Amino acid sequence: PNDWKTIRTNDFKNRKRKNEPVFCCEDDKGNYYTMAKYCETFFFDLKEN
RNA sequence: UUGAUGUCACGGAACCUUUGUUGUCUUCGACAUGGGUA
Repeated sequence: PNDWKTIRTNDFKNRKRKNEPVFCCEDDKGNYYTMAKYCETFFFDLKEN
């Protein structure tokens, strides 16, 4: 995909437990892309003291 | 812009002295990546 925001989960590394999502993909050349990230980080409770 | 019976100024070489020098093998292997799980 051209947009990183449009990348969605396509598979699971451990299909038994429905965990560890993986987005398998391929490009024009002989390259295979495996992603093991599906959650970002949310910062909260900012401290000014 | 001179002064007058007296100007060798063609009477005088910008001349003389200082090294772009010194130092460097066109060489070559370990990663890259950030979480995910609970």
